[PDB]
Amino acid sequence: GTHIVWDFGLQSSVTLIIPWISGSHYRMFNNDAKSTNANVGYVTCFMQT
Amino acid sequence: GVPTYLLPGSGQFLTTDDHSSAPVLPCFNPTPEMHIPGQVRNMLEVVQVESMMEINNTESAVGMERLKVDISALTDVDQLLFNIPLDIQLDGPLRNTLVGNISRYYTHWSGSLEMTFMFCGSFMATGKLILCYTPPGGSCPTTRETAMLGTHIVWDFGLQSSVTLIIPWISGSHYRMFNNDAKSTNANVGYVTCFMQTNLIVPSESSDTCSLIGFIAAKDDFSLRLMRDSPDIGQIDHLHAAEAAYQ
Amino acid sequence: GVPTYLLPGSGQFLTTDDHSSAPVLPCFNPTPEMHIPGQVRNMLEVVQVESMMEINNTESAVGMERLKVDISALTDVDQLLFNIPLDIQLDGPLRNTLVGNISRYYTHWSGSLEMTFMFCGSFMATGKLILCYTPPGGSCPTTRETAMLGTHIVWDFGLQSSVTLIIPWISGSHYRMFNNDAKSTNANVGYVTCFMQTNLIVPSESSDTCSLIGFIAAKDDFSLRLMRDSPDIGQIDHLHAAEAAYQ
Amino acid sequence: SDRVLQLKLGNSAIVTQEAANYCCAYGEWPNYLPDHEAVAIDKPTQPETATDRFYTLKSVKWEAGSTGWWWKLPDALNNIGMFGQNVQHHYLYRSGFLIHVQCNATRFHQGALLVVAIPEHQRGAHNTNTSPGFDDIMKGEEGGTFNHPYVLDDGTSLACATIFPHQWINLRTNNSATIVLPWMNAAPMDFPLRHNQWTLAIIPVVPLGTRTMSSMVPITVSIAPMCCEFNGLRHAI
Amino acid sequence: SDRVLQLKLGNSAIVTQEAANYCCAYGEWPNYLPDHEAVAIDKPTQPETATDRFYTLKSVKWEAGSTGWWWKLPDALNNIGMFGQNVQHHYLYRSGFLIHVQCNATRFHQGALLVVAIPEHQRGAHNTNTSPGFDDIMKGEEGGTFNHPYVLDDGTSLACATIFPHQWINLRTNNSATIVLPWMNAAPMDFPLRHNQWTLAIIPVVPLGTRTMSSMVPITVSIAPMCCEFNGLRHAI
Amino acid sequence: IESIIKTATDTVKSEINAELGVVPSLNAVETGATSNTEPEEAIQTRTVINQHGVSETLVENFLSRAALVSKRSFEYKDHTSSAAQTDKNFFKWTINTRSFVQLRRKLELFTYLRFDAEITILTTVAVNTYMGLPNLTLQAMFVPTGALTPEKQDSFHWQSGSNASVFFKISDPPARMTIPFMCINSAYSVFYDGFAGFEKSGLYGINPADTIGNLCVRIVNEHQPVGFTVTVRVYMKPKHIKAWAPRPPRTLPYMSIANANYKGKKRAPNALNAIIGNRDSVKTMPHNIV
Amino acid sequence: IESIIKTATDTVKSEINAELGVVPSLNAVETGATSNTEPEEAIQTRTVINQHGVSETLVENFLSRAALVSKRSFEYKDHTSSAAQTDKNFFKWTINTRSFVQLRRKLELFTYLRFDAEITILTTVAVNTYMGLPNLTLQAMFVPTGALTPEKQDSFHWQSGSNASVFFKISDPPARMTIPFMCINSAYSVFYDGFAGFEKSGLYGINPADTIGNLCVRIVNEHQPVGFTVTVRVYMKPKHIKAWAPRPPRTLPYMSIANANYKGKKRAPNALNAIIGNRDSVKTMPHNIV
Amino acid sequence: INFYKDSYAASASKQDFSQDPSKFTEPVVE
Amino acid sequence: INFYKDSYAASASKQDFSQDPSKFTEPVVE
Repeated sequence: GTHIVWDFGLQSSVTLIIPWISGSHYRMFNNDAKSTNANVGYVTCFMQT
Repeated sequence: GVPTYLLPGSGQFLTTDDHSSAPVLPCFNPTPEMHIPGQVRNMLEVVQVESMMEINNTESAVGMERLKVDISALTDVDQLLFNIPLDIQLDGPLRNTLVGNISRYYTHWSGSLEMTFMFCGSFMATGKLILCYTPPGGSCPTTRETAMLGTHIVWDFGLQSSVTLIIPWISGSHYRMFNNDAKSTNANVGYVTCFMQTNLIVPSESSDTCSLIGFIAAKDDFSLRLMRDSPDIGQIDHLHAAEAAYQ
Repeated sequence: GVPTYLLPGSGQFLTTDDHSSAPVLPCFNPTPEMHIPGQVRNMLEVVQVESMMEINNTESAVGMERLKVDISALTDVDQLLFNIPLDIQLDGPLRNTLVGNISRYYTHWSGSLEMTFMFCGSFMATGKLILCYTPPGGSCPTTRETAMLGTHIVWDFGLQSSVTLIIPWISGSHYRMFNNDAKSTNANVGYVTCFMQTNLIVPSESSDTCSLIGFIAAKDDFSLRLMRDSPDIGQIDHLHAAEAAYQ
Repeated sequence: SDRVLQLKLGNSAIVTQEAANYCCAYGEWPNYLPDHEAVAIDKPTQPETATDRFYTLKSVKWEAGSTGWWWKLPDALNNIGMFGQNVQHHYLYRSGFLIHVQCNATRFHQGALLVVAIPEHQRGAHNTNTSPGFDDIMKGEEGGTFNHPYVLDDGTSLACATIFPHQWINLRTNNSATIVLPWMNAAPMDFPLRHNQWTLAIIPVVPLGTRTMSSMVPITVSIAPMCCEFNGLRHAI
Repeated sequence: SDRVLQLKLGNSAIVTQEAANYCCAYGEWPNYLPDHEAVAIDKPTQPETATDRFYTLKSVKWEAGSTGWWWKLPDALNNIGMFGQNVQHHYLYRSGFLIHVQCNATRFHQGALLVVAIPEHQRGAHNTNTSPGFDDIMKGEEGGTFNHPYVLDDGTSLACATIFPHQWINLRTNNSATIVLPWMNAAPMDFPLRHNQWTLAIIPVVPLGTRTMSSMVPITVSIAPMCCEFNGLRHAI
Repeated sequence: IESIIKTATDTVKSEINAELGVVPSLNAVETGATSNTEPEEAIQTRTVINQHGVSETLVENFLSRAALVSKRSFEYKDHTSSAAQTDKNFFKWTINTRSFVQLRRKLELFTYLRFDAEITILTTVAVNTYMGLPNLTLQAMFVPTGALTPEKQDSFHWQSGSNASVFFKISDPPARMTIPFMCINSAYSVFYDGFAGFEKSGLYGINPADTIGNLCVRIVNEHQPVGFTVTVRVYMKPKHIKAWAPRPPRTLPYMSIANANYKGKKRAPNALNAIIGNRDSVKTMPHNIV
Repeated sequence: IESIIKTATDTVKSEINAELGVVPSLNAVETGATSNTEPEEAIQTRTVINQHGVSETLVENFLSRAALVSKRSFEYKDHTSSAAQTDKNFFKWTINTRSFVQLRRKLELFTYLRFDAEITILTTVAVNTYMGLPNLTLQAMFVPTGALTPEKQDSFHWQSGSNASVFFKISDPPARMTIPFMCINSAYSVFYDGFAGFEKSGLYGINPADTIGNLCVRIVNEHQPVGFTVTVRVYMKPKHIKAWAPRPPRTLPYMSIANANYKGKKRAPNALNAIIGNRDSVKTMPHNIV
Repeated sequence: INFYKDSYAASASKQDFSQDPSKFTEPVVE
Repeated sequence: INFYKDSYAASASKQDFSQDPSKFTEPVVE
C-alpha cells in the first residue's frame, strides 16, 4: 500500500500523507468502527534496516 | 595484362551462387510469352489460401474422415470438443496445409494465422461454440473457465456457417524457429481449443452428429525466411524407370 | 577475354584479409535492428572505465582480500605503505583490469593513466597519504624523501573519500612495447608508491585497520596498436562437450 | 443478393436461388484468342450460340460411401451437340468453360461437396508403377469415380486442393456451385481428343446424412463452353 | 545537493539523505516499446501505478564472512503484488527497473558494498562440468548468495565488474545506492518465467568492521519496475 | 488488385467495437474465397511497423537453387570383355527433373513453369593398389531429344558439328552451361493431363515438349592400364522463372519418374489413409507443457 | 555526448593553480562514475598535438579476425568394419564459437553481438607406403539447426534441394562463404541468463536462437584402395559487427563449451583464489632496477 | 556481370516484388 | 569490390569512428 521510506539524518522528520481514498464523498463518525462508511484503514511502521 | 590474384573461394561451386554462365545454344530464340492464368511471383501468395486441417488425426479415422470433426449433443455443460497443436514444424494437424507445406521449406517464420471453421450440419442444427487461442507458457487448457481467458471467438451456427479465429502474432522475438524442440520458447506458438458455448441442438430428423471442417491460412503480415529442404519428401533408392533414362 | 596474370599472394588465405565473399543464403532478410543500450564501437571506450587493482597480490590474501590494502596506525613517520608495479604486459596488479586486459590484446601502447584510490575506513578515521609516481631510470624509491621528488598528490581523508593520481605519459618514444623485458627502456613505465603523509588516526571505536581500494583507468589520450592474441587464455586440450557438437 | 443468379448462354438458361458468389478461375474471364498470341494462320470458326451453351451431363447418385466424381474437359463434351461436331471435324480447339453443379436436399440433410476444377490433373495409379491407360483416363460423358480422393488420385492431398478454383456445396447454405474457367494451357490451341485442360472434381468431404425419409440425392453437372474457336477443318475421325 | 533524493513511483516514495548521484544504466532511461520496434500485435496492458512502484524485498544480514547476495530480475518480483499477477497472467513482458539498495550503520563502522547490476548474468558452477540447474538459478524473492564473488560466480572477475552499471555504498560516504535500469534484451518483449534480463549483485569488497557495540546491519533492496508492458493474456500458470 | 509488396504488412491499432449489421469474423467458405477477417477486427491491436522483408519466398529465390538431377557412376577402363548393357566409358542421359525428389516436389508445386536452366557438371574419380588420380578430359555433348546419340566412346558422333559440346577436366572447376527455355510452348508442362500421340497407345502424362534433351558424356582419354570409377553428377539451377497455377504438394512417396503413381507408407505419417501421424484423441495435446 | 574520435586527444598547457573551492583531483567513486580529473589539472602540462590514431581498437577491427572454430580429422577410407561411433567419410558439426578459447574470450567481452560471419574452410590431407596425395572433392552442406542431417556419405540428403552446399577441392584455394546474421532477435546473446524451454528441465545458458546451424561435410569421392586422413579446419570471421554491453574478461580457464563453469588453476596466476601471481609483500617491487 | 551475347545467359532476376494474392484468395466476382 | 546481390556479402566496415565513453564513464544523472 501507500508507504514512505525514511532514513534518519539531517532532517529528522517525514510526512506520511494519508490520502483520501474513499468510495463516498464523506465518512461517518458512526459507532461501527468496522463499517464501510467509517473505517479509514491502517498505518503500520516497520524496520526498513 | 592485368595483375590479378585469386581469393579464397576461387573455383568452388556454391549451389546458391548467382552468376551468368555460357549459353549452350547461341542466337536461340525462346518461344513468345503467352498470358497464362494464375501466375505466382511470391510463395506468400500461396500461403494465404485456406486449406483443410487434419484435426481428426486419430486411428479409426481412415482417409477423408481425418478432415472433419464430428460434434454431438452433450448432456453436460462447458465441454471440450477438440484441440489443435500449433506447431508447424511438427507433424500435427497443420503440417499438410498450404501454410504448413511451404513453411517447412523454411526455418524461421512470423506473422498472424487464421483458423476458419465451416459447420456442415443441417439447416435445423443450432449451437454455439467458443474457439479459444492460448498464448504459450503453461499446459493446454482443459476446462472452459481456463481457456476463455485468452483470445477467443463465440460462434453461433446460423445463416453464415463460418467463423475465423485470428491467431495473433504474439511473440517475444521477431521470428519463431522450426526447431525440433516443440517445447522451446522460440518455437511453441500456443494452443487452440474448442468448447461448447451452449450445445449442439438438432431435431429428430436432423442427423444427431454434425461436422466441422477446419481451415488454416496465413495473413498478409506473414513472413518466412532461412530456406531448407523439406522433411516431407525423401528417398532411399532410385525411383522406378530412372535407370531407363540412361538406356 | 581480358589478359591477366597471377601475382605472388594468389590463392592464399590471410586471416586478416578484407574481401567480399559469396552469400550462402540469397535474398535473406536479417532481423530489423532494435536499439539496445550500451553500444561499444571502439575498445577505447571500455579502457577508460576504472577497475580494481590487485595491489594485495600476496600469499595469505585469499580471493577478495587481494582487492584491498589494509593500512594501520604507525608509530614512525614517513612510512611506506604499498607500491604498485606499472608493467601492463607483466602479471602484476594491473593485469586483471579493464585497461589491463584489453591492452594485452595489443603490443604497443601510449597515453596517460589514472589511479583512483577510495578510502574505506570509518567516518571518524582521519589521515593523509602521499601518492607518488616516479619516472623510470633507477630503483623504486623506498623513503618518502626520495619518492616525493617525482609526480605526487597529497590526499586528506574527509568528505571526498577519493583522489586521482594521474600517471602522465612521460616517454621518449611515441609508444611503449609489451615486450617480455620488463627492465627495458621501451617498456618500463616507472613506479607508484604510497606513504604516510601524517598518520591514520582513529578513535577507540573505529576499527584500527582501515582499507583502500585502488582503481585504474586510461585517459582519452590513450592509444593501443599492433594486435596480438592474449596470453591470458589458452588450452592444451579440447573443452568438455566439444566432441558432442560433432555427435 | 449473391444467392440468386441467372446464367444465360445461347438458348440455355439456369436460374438458381440458393447459390454462392460464383468463382472466376484465377481472376480470369474467358476470351477469344487475340492476334498477338495466335499461331494457326487459317481463319477459325467461332460458332458461338451453337456451342456456347449449357450442356447437362448424366446425374450421379450421391450415396452413403461415395468417394467422388470427376469429369475431364473437353473430353466430357467431345460427343455432345454441336460442340462435339466442331470438335470431331477440326484439329485445333480453344475455349473456356462455365461449370454449374447442382445438388439440393431438404433442410434436415447434411453434407458438404468440394467442387474443384483442377488444371492438368495428371492421375496416378495405386500400388503399381505402370501408368494409367487410355481407358482409365478418357471416360467421356460418364466421367469417373475417385479411388483415393484423400490424395486426389495423384499422391498429393485433398486438404490443399483449395489452391485450385473451387467452391463448396454445403447443404445447409447453398445448393449450387458455379466456376467460370478460362483457357488453361501452355499452347494457345490444342488437339481436343488427346489432352484435357481441366478436370471437374466433386468430392464428399462431409458425407450425406439425415434421419428423415430416404430420397435419392442427385448431383447434376451443367457445363457451358465459352468462346469456342476451332482451327484445322478436315473430315471427322 | 546530490545527497538528498526523493523517488516517487505510484503510492510508494523513498526519501534518502546520505546518497550518491544515482546511476542511469548506459545513459539510458526506461520507456515503453515504440511502434517501430514492436512485434506482438495485440494491444498491451500498461497497468502503471499498480505495477510501477517500489517493491521491497527481505533484508539480508550483513555479517562477518559474507560473500555477497544476488537477485535476478524479473524473477525476484514475479510473485509480488500486481506485478506478479500481470506476470503470471501474461505471456510477454517488458519493463525497466529502479533499484534502490539501503544499508546504514554508525560513523564508527567501516565497509564498502559493490552494488552492481549485471545484464545476462549466466552463472557457472564450481569444479564440475554440469551446468547449474533450475533451482540454482531461479531462487525468487530470497535471491542467492555468491559462492566465489571474486570471479563473480562465472569465471570472470570482480575487479572488472565496474564495466557494468554500478554504485558503491561506502559506509563513511553514503548509505544508499540507486541504479535505474532500462530494458536490456535482444528481443523487445520476453517470457518472464524462463529468462532474467538483470541480476542485482551486492558484494562485500571491504568487509564490515567496527569496535563499538555490535548491532545487526541489514541490507535492504527496494525494486521499482518502470514502464511495464504485458502481452499475451491467458490464464495463470 | 496487383501491387508491389516488399515487406510484410503493418498493423493498425483498433478499439472496442459493438456495431449491429457488421460481422467481420463471420465468413462464407462456400464461395471458395479465403476469409478476409483482419486481426484488427478480431482482437484489439496496436500499431506495429512491420519491417520483415518478403524477398526470400520469391519464386525466383524458391526455385533457383542448384539441385542434383543426375548421378551416374561408370567404370573407366578397357571395355572388351564387358557386357553390352554397361557404360563403356560413356553414358547417355535423357534430361529430366523427375529422378531426385527434392527438386521434383519443389517443381511440382506448379502446373506451368518457364525457366532457363543452368547446368553444372561435377566429375569425381576413384581408383578401381593406389598410384594416383588422373586428370582426365570429359566431353559432355548436348543432343536434342530423339536425335542420334553415340554408341561408342570413339564413335564419329562425338565430333560435334552442330551439337554443342563442353570439354572439361577433373582438376578444373566444374563445367557450367546455361540451357535456354527450349519448349515449343510458352511454358513447360510440369503436369500433362494427356497423351502425346495421335494413337491410343501413347504414354500418359509424358509430353516430349517438356523434355530438354539428351546429355551424352564421354571420357575423351583412352584407357590406362588400370581401371577407374568415374562418377558424373549433374546439377540444374532454374533461372528467369515464371510460374503458373500452384498445386498441392505431394504427400505420398514417389514410385516412378514416368508417372504420378502412389502407394504410401505402411504407417502414418504419409500413409495412404493417414498423411499425419496419429494422436490418441481430438482432445489430446501431443507436446503439452507440464 | 557522442562524437567522432579519429585520433587520441591533445594536451593543453597549464600553469600554477591555487584556488579555493575547486578540487579536481578529489573524486566520488561511490557514484559509479569514473574520475574526470584531466592531466592538465594534476600536473603542469605542455601543448602536445597528439596524432595517434585510434582505428585499430575499433570493435570491427578487434573482432574481424578469421579464427579457428572447428577442427575435425576423419579417416577417409572404406568404412565397412569401422564402428558406428566414427566418422564414416563425413562429419556433422553444430556451429558454435565456444570450442576454441581465443575467439571465445574475445566474443565474451560483450553481452550482445550482431555480425555477419564469413566462413573459410581449409581441408588438408595425409596418407594413412607413400604414393601421392589425391585432389579430392569435398561438399560442405549448411543444414539449419535441428533439421535432418545426413547419416551416410552416399545418403540422399546430400542432393541439396534447398540446403546450400559448397563443392570444393583440396588443390583449390579454401572455400569461403558468408553466413548472414541469422538470429530471430536483433542480436546474438553471447550470454543467456535463462532456460530455453517452457519446462523446468531445459538447458541453462543455451539459447538455440544463438546457434547458426549445422555444417555437414562429406567427401564426394569414393574410397581409394588406400586410406587417407582428412583434416577439415573451419575458420570464422565476424563482420559488420555491432556490439553491446561489455563484460569482464574471463580469468579462469574454460571447462566446457556448454556453460560458464570454473575451476581455476592450482597456483596463481589464474587460480580461483588468486588471479595474479604473488609477490612477497605490498611494498615489494618485482622487477626493481638495480 | 554479363559479357555473353544472349539474354538468357544472365544471372537470376530476383527483383519481382509484384504480388496479386486476390487471384487465389478472393476469386469470387462480387 | 562487391559484385554480389546481397548487402551482407560485402567486406568489413571499418569506418565507425563514433564514440560515446560517457555511457560507461559518467552514467550518473547530474
